[PDB]
Amino acid sequence: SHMSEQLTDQVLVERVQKGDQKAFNLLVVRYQHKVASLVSRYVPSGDVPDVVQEAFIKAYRALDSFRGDSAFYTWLYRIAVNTAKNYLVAQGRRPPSSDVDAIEAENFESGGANLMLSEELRQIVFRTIESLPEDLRMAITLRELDGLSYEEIAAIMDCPVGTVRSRIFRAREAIDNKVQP
Amino acid sequence: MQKEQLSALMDGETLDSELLNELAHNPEMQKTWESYHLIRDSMRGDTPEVLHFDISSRVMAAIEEE
Repeated sequence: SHMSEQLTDQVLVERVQKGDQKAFNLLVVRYQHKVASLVSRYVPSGDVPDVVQEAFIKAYRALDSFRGDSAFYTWLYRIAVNTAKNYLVAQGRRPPSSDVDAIEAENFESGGANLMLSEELRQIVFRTIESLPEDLRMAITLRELDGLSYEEIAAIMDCPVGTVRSRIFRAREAIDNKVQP
Repeated sequence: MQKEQLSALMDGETLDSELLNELAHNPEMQKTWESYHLIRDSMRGDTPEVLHFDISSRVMAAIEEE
């Protein structure tokens, strides 16, 4: 849903390449759920955090080599996919007795043998969006779902770019109030 | 820095280095960056089935040691 967003990534990536770890943190926060979503298509849920972690570390280490030949997100996703797939290969080379163990370790033995559902969050977000005034709904919709820049949104809603900026902000603030608890 | 400026920054609509700096050094702005990106991911359907909220902290802790 963007390209101008790529602009921010490039600026952040340039700083990380110079040694700025704070800038990397911003990128990780930006890409953490997207990367998890991608990784979760390939590995078992129990392994998703470890694979996501390894993907980000691999990306950080290889960042000297990102020349901006392609968009940073694409470069990062390829790394995450490869990281995930390698995990699947390792798992698919399990011995005979690894499945037998899983089977015998599965059932609880007498005696003794951070999380949220994304659909839950999505319901909250969309319910809030549906309750916003038309002006805010359209603004954040055009920006986040269609990927349109403020200039494009301005022409579409026939309003100043300053007004687009403010409308998107207020939509976000409204949603955050119901989400960020 | 105002949150409205943070909102513009995450949209690529300003690339001001002073703002990027303030963001990197302001805990409250960091929370907003995180929250607004969660909202974006939710809206775009860019989430796994189960969200984990400790990813970035785990990553950075691993970066600090290398």
